[PDB]
Amino acid sequence: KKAVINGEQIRSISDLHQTLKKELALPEYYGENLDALWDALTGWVEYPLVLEWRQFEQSKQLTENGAESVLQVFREAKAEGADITIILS
Amino acid sequence: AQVINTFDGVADYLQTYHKLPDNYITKSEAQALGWVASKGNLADVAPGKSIGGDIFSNREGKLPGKSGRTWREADINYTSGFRNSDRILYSSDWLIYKTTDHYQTFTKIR
Repeated sequence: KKAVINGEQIRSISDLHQTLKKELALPEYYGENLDALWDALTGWVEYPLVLEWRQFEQSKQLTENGAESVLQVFREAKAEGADITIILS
Repeated sequence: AQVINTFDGVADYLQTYHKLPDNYITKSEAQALGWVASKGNLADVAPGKSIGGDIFSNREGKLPGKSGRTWREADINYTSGFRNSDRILYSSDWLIYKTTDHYQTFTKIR
């Protein structure tokens, strides 16, 4: 259900991975990388999922524009049929 | 049931027969049968099956990419309930690799 990613406090790409983990109640074994988020999203996570990412361009600069590729994985997951609503605030 | 689910078991079958064991269905095929992942119910809707056969996109580029080569993946050591962190990764030209840490490192095993 409703998870809020504030792209101001996302220091690095690892920061992000820890937030996604506690926010989407990801596996304790979670590998904190994109292959791992893909598997958690297509094979672990409860649906419906609605993801609010506030402040995305800040997020991008801070994360050396690597936030975009984890945004891409949620889009791909959604194109495969996952019940994910993305709200780019 | 007919199960082959270990790293050596599945690796040797992929090398020999160029096909995954029959106890593997893809996420999609499983979702159709009633698998909803957060309930951890693969065994009720598809007893004896594991998740395997799906394309692996190799998103962190940790595995040897080359043009024409697709990668795919499958669960290893699964029986019942919630999925674990062990996976085998196989290519179209049969390179085989494995991960036990939910894709952080990968070991070539064949």
